[PDB]
Amino acid sequence: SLVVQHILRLLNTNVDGNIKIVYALTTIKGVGRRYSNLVCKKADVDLHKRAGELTQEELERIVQIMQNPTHYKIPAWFLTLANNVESKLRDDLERLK
Amino acid sequence: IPTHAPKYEENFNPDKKSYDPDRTRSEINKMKAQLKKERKFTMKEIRKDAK
Amino acid sequence: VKDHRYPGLTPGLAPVGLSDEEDS
Amino acid sequence: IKDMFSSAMEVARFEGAQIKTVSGIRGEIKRALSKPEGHYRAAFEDKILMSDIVILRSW
Amino acid sequence: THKIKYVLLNCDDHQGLLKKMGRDISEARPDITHQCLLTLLDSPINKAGKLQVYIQTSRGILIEVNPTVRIPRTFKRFSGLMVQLLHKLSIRS
Amino acid sequence: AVPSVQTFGKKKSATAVAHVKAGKGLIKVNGSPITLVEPEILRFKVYEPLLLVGLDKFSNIDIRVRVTGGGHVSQVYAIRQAIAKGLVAYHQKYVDEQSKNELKKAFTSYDRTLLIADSRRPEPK
Amino acid sequence: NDIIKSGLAEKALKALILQCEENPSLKNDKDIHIIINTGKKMGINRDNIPRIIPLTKYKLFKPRDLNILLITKDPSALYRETLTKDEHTSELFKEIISVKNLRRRFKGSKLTQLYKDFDLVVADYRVHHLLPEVLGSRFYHGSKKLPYMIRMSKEVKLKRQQMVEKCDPIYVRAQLRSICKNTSYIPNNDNCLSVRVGYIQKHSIPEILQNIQDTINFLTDKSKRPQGGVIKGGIISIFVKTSNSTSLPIYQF
Amino acid sequence: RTLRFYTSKIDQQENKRFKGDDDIPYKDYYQQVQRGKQDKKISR
RNA sequence: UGACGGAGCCAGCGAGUCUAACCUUGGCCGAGAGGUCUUGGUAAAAACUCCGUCGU
Repeated sequence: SLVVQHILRLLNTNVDGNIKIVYALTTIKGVGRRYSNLVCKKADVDLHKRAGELTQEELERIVQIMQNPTHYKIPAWFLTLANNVESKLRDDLERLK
Repeated sequence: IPTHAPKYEENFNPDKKSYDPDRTRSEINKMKAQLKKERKFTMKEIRKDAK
Repeated sequence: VKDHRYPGLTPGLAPVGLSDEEDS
Repeated sequence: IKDMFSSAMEVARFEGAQIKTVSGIRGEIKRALSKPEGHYRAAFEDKILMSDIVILRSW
Repeated sequence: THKIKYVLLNCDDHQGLLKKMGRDISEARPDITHQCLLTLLDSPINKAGKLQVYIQTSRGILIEVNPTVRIPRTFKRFSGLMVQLLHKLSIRS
Repeated sequence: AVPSVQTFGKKKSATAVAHVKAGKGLIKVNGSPITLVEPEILRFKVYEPLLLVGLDKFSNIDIRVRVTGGGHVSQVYAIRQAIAKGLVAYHQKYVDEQSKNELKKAFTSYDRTLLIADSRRPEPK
Repeated sequence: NDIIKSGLAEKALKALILQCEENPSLKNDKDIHIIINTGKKMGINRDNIPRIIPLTKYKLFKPRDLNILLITKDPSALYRETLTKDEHTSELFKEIISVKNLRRRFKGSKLTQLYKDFDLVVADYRVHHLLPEVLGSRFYHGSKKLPYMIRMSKEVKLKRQQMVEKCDPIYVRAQLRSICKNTSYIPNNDNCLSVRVGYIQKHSIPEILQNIQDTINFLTDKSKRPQGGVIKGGIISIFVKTSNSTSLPIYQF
Repeated sequence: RTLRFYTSKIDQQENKRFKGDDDIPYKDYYQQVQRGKQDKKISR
């Protein structure tokens, strides 16, 4: 009878727990699908996990990766005239007349 | 039910052009229209004179 | 290393050394 | 054609004008092109080459 | 609507003008339409989300009134909104 | 010489040339088996002759179809028309005329376009 | 090593770096180039194939620093799959594209966008000669983004035999590391030559001077032919400049 | 943290929209080289 | 009745020794005219079918 086994804040961004970790972190500005995938791989967090399931240490590691990319060797690539014109047109108009 | 208020401009004049948040944006948009009108008129006049 | 089809290969092919192969 | 005029306004003044090439192929200034300024369309009695130079005679 | 600025034609405010358009001033009353919308939208049934209102203008214009709207209570502000609605063809929150 | 016949099917710009000869039941379109014809959704369309008269008749012949021009649908219709016409012509030339009549009757009963070209020539009004 | 010892080289680099800071028009200039006046015509027709000059002492760049575009033979399924899976090359390339897809997807103004996004372009040697038609003029004048030839695998071609198609990720990564760290040059049938030697705000003046001497030694050494030893008959003069700054002399014969 | 923080939220929640008859809201070496290059051109 | 990527695959017109950019940084040669190289910026079959991902 005894068996013992929604929202998170990362980089000042709210991420839904129901979304997968990679596509949940994509919502963060400056984080793409490929970049989120690489960060998850570096963090050794299984990509199949939902954002809610993540443990505290895994979130801390992800924050460390994201804030400090170069230390973990993340690739770098991831990281008035109109008045003159109108006056000229007016002058041309006067010259025409 | 949630209750929202309608957004409308008092003394609305559809012929009058829409109010713009940025004065510089309106002023340049005011003037690009003037340049286009003047350019089209003079081009019509020079063509007719040439003909 | 030469390829008859593309004579351009033998000039301007990146030199490879032991340091390059070794992982960072 | 290009380099004959500086702006489309000038071309409109010369629209319909008679022009020719060095080879002697006669043509006409049909219309001024919107982009870039000064470029214009012309029609010639026969196909011209890129090496040819078009001339407008004026006094 | 008609320009004098554009004003919602009213039976009392604009009598001489409506005479010029030739329409009889007996049937120039948008306040009645204002009156019904107030009691309909403020009725508890609307607060229960079981009521939506449509308006068929005499000219033949059909207007959809979202249940969420909060029309102005004063008639003057009500008139200012309709001239916006007929010309812009929509009103946003 | 090996007995052989040639026929054409046409649909808009698509033209198919079918060569039908004595053989062992080898149907190919553009050098590949008929089962690989695309689009798959219309594949049974090009199967329609083979099924309507039965695969037994084809067991003694080889058919080679080459298709050029037009789009997918018109190419499919050209292929089926060419196959039907080729089978009928081969049975005419190198088999009894009774079977020719049965083949023509079956094809015309199912879909006359298998034999006669479907040409939507303009008609002013 | 006389060039490094000569003080003329140091002062010019100090003047060049300083005036780039001062002059707004040179604000976008980041690379340092040396202009070499060979005494005699080289006699080599410009093949647009970069020639790598090994810089022993210092490394100009690492692969992780630059946007790298890889252009592969059609089909790219084997190369894309193998490179993207292998850990060494999983994150090495910004984009992997085939010749046919590159021609179809990118045309006209899109070619300009491709030019800006990528810092380095590399391509299979088999498809290199096709790129000038595809990439357009912008890539192939100036030599800033000129594609580099790389070999996917160590397999070789033998006449009357078919090459086995394989992708060796460690070999590709090794080549790219060499390309980035080592500078490159393109022969032309005229005296003038331009070679990148340094990057402003990354390389100190002593490092750039060493790179120049490495460039001079490799280009003058007859033993390094055909890649090196192209500068026959000595060097009349050498200058230094950025893309938009003028030639400041550092050596004159 | 403290209980009192929860009490404030609980009281705030009860207190926590137009209602009734409310109306809508109203309203130098480099310079030397450059000169030297030019001086050659004019001299020629 | 989406976006991204990959794969497969189907036309008919059309062939004048004629088809085609701009603005810069500098080396060398040349009496000049100009020639060559170097350099940065700007401008410039599809539908269809199958597969994989996200998700309204």
